[PDB]
Amino acid sequence: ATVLLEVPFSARGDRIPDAVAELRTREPIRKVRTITGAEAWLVSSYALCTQVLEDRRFSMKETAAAGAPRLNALTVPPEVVNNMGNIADAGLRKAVMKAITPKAPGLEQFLRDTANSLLDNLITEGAPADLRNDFADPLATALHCKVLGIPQEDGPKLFRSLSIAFMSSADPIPAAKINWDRDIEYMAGILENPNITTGLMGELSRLRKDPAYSHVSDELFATIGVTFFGAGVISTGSFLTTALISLIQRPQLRNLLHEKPELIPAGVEELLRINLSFADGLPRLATADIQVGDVLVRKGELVLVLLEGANFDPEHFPNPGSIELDRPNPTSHLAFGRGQHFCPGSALGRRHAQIGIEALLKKMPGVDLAVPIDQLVWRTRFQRRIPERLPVLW
Ligand code: HEM
Ligand SMILES: Nc1n[nH]c(-c2ccc(O)cc2O)c1-c1ccc(O)cc1
Ligand SMILES: Nc1n[nH]c(-c2ccc(O)cc2O)c1-c1ccc(O)cc1
Repeated sequence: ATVLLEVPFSARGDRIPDAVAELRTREPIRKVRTITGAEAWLVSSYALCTQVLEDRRFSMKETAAAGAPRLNALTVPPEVVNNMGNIADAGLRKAVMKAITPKAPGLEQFLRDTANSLLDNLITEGAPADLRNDFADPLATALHCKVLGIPQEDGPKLFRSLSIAFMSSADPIPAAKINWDRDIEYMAGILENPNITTGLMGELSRLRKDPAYSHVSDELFATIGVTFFGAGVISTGSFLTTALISLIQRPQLRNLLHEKPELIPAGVEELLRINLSFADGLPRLATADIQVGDVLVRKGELVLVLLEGANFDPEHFPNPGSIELDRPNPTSHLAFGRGQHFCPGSALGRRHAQIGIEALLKKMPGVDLAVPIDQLVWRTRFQRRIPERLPVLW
């Protein structure tokens, strides 16, 4: 005898476990146990994944209900699991979206300049360099301080909350509350700071004083700042880092994108498709009894949407493990989710990767890992898959 299959299978972000393809072929929805001891339904085919994500009766918000089967412990207040809902209800969705587009004036040039500066600093210091801690993460942090309108010097201290805030823990985390409360107090100060007049925080600070938003809570405005900084920085930093590993281990691609950088957007889209950055399925709570494949999911049950299950499905993406720049369905992957909760930062995330990769390939065309790949240390019990260091030479 053995215990029910447990998730996640592996914290390694450089290879997909063979088990995923066996699950998808034999039982594309099947029961698993999460780190809390709860049972869940693990969905691993493209067809089923999309079904769940496009059916709002599979609820994000209700994942936070008391007594529900849980993937992990909350690290935020329960109302924040409905953060986009709350933003929408307060009439802030359009404003938020306008603030976090990469099309803002000078923002792409800021990204380019910062990428180049970080890489020049590595080149000056000499190999080996750490491309996570000294490239991808500072580039993500700088980008988000600019997007928010907050001082660049405040980036590092906000960033130091993230190794805890994005944990995927069986139990509540005392440090996550200490850092949340501190970060909310910082964003509440920024809304009262007259020097802050640009970016998402400058726009929220104006809307706060506009009569049409007078009944929006000060808690919501501060929470938008904290959440969009942390979600953006973790997601862009982790995605770039793991895409950089995928590129380093494909020199033929690395060399084609060096030689024809116009193919960088198509390459980033494929890097998005194969990316293993999300460590867990996306959770949803069934709010009705709903047939999914061969399983009738019951009201109150937890469903986990495995992005890599969808994104490696050979029925949808033939030769799924290959990076193919000419696919007919290139953006139809689920790297940014699907449906009501589709990533609001998708365009920003794509541009951060594109510019980071362009900059790196121009400055370090001979980039390679400086350790054998098996020596990378994968962060455990986290909402992302990430190596703790990414040592490279060039
Ligand atoms: C490559 C970069 C990124 C990836 C791969 C990514 C991926 C995702 C995915 C998969 C979801 C859907 C979660 C779900 O349905 O349960 C999502 C949601 C979210 N993303 Fe991103 N994201 C990235 C960048 C960003 C950026 C740059 C921001 C903000 C500056 C951001 C903010 C958020 C927020 C706030 C949500 C929650 C939306 C909701 O609840 O409706 N993301 N992201
Ligand atoms: N899923 C999450 N885990 N941790 C967070 C989070 C974000 C910022 C932060 O400072 C603390 C966090 O716990 C989130 C979060 C939750 C909702 C949201 O719209 C964006 C991010
Ligand atoms: N308001 C709630 N408090 N706790 C729950 C809950 C959720 C899932 C479960 O399996 C058991 C519960 O009591 C709910 C809830 C919320 C929505 C729903 O469709 C079913 C139950």
